[PDB]
Amino acid sequence: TGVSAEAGEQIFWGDGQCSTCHKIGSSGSATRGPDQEGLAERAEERAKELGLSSGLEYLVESIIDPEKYVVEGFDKIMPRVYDPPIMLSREKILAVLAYLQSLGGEPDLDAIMKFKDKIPEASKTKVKPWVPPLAVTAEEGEQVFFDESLDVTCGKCHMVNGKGQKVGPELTGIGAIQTPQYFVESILEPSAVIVKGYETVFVITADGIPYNGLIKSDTEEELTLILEESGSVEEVVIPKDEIEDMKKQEVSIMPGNIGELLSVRQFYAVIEYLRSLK
Ligand code: HEC
Ligand code: HEC
Ligand SMILES: [Ca+2]
Ligand SMILES: [Ca+2]
Ligand SMILES: [Ca+2]
Ligand SMILES: [Ca+2]
Ligand SMILES: [Ca+2]
Repeated sequence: TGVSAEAGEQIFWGDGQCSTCHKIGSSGSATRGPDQEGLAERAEERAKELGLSSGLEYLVESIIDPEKYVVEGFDKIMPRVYDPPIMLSREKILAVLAYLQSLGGEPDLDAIMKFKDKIPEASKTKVKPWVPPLAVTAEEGEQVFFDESLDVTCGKCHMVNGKGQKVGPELTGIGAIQTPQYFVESILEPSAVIVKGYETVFVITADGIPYNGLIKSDTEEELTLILEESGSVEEVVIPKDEIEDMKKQEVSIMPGNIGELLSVRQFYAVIEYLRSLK
């Protein structure tokens, strides 16, 4: 579809998967990444701060090297879309760049095209295929995921296609977005990345009772937290009137000992399951 901003808009809201994480003002509802309304103008500001040549160069860097600069308030969750699974072609990334420049600015197609030699070609990805050291299947991993008899049951906290229970984020479709490496890190190092909105907060009530957990809901009169302990979850409803302090923290309520609770086989099975959630 070429390299125009109109083509980039279809890709951003389509095969580029950008809108599964990024909203744009009132269009879309995703929150894993920042709202991209006015991105073009704050790209100029980032480029100034980071000593880059132009806002566009910052936009390029944000795609080709998402880890190189991490927007305040977010963790290293953005994938390299020219790598699997997304495997976004080079012409499509050039189009997306044109769309990003349109978010509060004007696309500059000549200037975008000079960056073509910096955009990796998806077909030429260097990522090695994922081959687990054991034969496992996604179906086997689905069984593990929802197995209430185990010492950890992903389904107690995650929903997939209407099955499971909501504590952490819904995992439907994450296999089309994320890498096996991200699944490994998510399972064995759960606080390395905290999905936006699923932070733990420390609450102290006026009476001096502590509650530490994630926010399920937040009304004018009630704060409902989900607490975790030894793989179990429980809700507490805290009157807003009685809250003395509330501080966000960097621990995830996802258990930190899953490497002790899953076998090697179960672990690689679950990963095959996540990869399959397209
Ligand atoms: C969820 C897994 C995401 C995907 C899919 C996309 N993005 Fe993303 N992006 C995400 C986060 C959490 C952040 C902030 C952390 C960081 O890496 O800086 C970003 C950031 C950007 C930016 C910079 C925004 C800024 O305010 O400076 C850009 C320009 C950007 N992302 C572009 C972008 C594109 C074009 C995507 C589809 C090809 C895309 N992102 C997907 C999370 C996620
Ligand atoms: C409740 C006590 C949980 C259990 C049991 C499991 N997970 Fe979890 N997970 C939970 C939360 C609150 C979050 C968000 C905060 C964070 O740690 O990032 C997550 C996150 C994930 C992710 C990242 C999702 C994303 O959108 O990027 C993954 C891939 C994930 N969790 C996988 C996973 C697996 C495979 C589990 C069973 C072995 C599992 N989780 C259990 C809370 C809880
Ligand atoms: Ca970045
Ligand atoms: Ca995590
Ligand atoms: Ca009140
Ligand atoms: Ca706890
Ligand atoms: Ca209790």
